[PDB]
Amino acid sequence: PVKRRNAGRSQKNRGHTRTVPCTNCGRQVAKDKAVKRYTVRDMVDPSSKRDIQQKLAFENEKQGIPKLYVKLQYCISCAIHSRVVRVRCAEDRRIRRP
Amino acid sequence: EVISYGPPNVGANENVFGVCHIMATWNDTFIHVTDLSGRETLVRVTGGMKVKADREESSPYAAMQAAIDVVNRCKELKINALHIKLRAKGGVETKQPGPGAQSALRALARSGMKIGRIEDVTPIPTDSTRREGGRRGRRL
Amino acid sequence: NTEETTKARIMDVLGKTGSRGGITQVRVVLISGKEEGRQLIRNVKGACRVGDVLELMECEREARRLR
Amino acid sequence: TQPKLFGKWNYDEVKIQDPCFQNYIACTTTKSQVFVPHTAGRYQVKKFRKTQCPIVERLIGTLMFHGRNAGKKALCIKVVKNAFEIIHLVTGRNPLEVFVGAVQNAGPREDSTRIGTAGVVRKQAVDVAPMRRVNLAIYFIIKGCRESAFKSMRSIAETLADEIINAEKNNTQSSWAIRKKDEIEKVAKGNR
Amino acid sequence: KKGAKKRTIDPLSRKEWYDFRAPIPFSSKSFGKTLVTKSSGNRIASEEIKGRVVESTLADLKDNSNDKAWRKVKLVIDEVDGRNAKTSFYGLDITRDRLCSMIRKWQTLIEARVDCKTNDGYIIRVFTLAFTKKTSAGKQSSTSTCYAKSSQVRAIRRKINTFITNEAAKLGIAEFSKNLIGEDYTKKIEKETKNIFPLQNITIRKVKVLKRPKL
Ligand SMILES: [Mg+2]
Ligand SMILES: [Mg+2]
Ligand SMILES: [Zn+2]
Repeated sequence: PVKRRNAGRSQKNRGHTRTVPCTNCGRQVAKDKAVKRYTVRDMVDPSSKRDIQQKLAFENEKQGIPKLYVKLQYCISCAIHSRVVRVRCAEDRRIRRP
Repeated sequence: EVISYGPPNVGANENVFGVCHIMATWNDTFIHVTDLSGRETLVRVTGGMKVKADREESSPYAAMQAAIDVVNRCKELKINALHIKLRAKGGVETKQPGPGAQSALRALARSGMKIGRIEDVTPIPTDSTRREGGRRGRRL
Repeated sequence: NTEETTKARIMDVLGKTGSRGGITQVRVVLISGKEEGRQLIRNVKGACRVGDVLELMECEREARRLR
Repeated sequence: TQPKLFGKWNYDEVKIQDPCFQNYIACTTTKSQVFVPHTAGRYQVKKFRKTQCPIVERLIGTLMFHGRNAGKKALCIKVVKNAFEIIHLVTGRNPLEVFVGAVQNAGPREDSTRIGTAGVVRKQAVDVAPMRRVNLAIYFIIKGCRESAFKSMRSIAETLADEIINAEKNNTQSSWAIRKKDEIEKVAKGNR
Repeated sequence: KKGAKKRTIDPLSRKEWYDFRAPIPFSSKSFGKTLVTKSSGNRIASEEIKGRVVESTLADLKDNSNDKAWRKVKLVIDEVDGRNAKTSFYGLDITRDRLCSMIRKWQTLIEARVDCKTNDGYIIRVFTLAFTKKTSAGKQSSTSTCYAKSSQVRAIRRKINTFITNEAAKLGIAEFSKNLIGEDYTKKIEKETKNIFPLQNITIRKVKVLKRPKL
């Protein structure tokens, strides 16, 4: 029978959508389908920043360390296994942004 | 006494600048220091020069040693401040910094070193070219 | 045998780790010559209360997790 | 008046300089100052009672530990008394101020936790606790005594005596105890 | 003890030092130092460093320079005055902090490429970065759309580039560079643009010296 309405993807008008490589397996996945979560990563762990702030050098505009920018793109296959998105129950499958 | 080579100019209020390039792969880590023009290499310490097992050629430990190893060499170049250009085989590879990344920096700061500006220079492409593996990629 | 044994005491007992379900994670405060005051989150093994004192043979550490 | 140990060993003859061991040892208490190391106490009941145990009672306990041969404190209190006389006749020091030091030295400060993932046996850096540290120290000390003590005319009160001494010295060539104390840290310093 | 090393003949022996300096509107100071290998008859001391290139963050003016420390200026050693490295303009840019910085997923992104002509006998390429601005208090959500009909987009390109080709035809590289780094053009573009569609975070992403005559 049928499991989803969007079958995991958002292709709603067009017949074909660009394919993209998986951040983790390298596998090819259609853009719309594949998981995404472009995150604002930080250069150093918590208590570890303070250590670099005191031994820091250049001016101090209070702008600290540049934060890392990671544009994340997972294919289902590994996205799951990678703790990202856990198999959700029946009616919770339609919930968006919990 | 010692015959340093840093330009003829001291001063506990005169900062010296050295551009430290750091590439952090999931296999190996690099730490480089060079003129702010980057055309004359000074210090070059990689995790490989720091351990025996090829798997550890990355490590947080290898980053400490390769890091502290450079700082010593640097006080001798008479340089105290370092600009950081951080990367990670951007190309068509996990544009994410390795592990021996936050480890290397941390070591430079602790072992004294002053830190100039900090950039991220992982080469992000506009297009792309058929990645590692193909169609399905590393499976297992 | 010339070691840098910086004595540090337990600030807060975080949680338990290592599915070996026996290791303990703890937040420390130092008291030694080198630095002092610096706080670290180290991993113990064995009986430990709040406020004990532990000889760290490597202040450059502090692994961590809480999930 | 002050109740000396075995009738001839002032307790106040020692002090715990390091803060670590201060609460994880017995010399320090008024209640601890005992003539005999036998208290048939009720330690090992709450989850830290062991502390309040007069350090030597602990030694005696850990000492009567080999199966068939052991299980009788009566005797063990002896093997420990003679051993104290013998330690004294060599360094003429308050043998508690010896055994005590040994306890502080023979305890590894670092160990490795075996954390294996799918066949591979990995390890990490772990800092050894105080209670655990003392426990290991004594367990270790005694552990060794039996080592040589076996088919030897050398007696436990002698083996043990000879041990508690070097164990205080850190003599890495004369203390099966401190050997591990070092190795455990070394190997551990490798896995870390 | 038995060491594992011992210093015998440093490699950085035959090394001469120099100072980074570029007039234009940047401080007289000698920010940072370079390094080179002594002369050797064939090798000419201060003469290999000709096509040298330095990337510098704005700390090339003492004032409000520490603030605007994201414009990566690239300079070429153009001449050397004994122990000093003189430099002219080569390139102008930005960094990941800023670039990835202004990038939200509910607005539009515009880019304008331009080939300018300066009376100095200099050819440039200037990249512009434009972003659409909201105007309704609604913090850009999945519900807020700040897109700008592709017709309006190019409408701006056409306008932006056209403004800059005229701006260059009337300036000296010394003036242009000075202006490019300054919020002068941010305001001007903002003026022509609010006519087509109100923008935000406007920037001159990058500038490349295409062909610089050496009259
Ligand atoms: Mg189709
Ligand atoms: Mg709208
Ligand atoms: Zn995958």
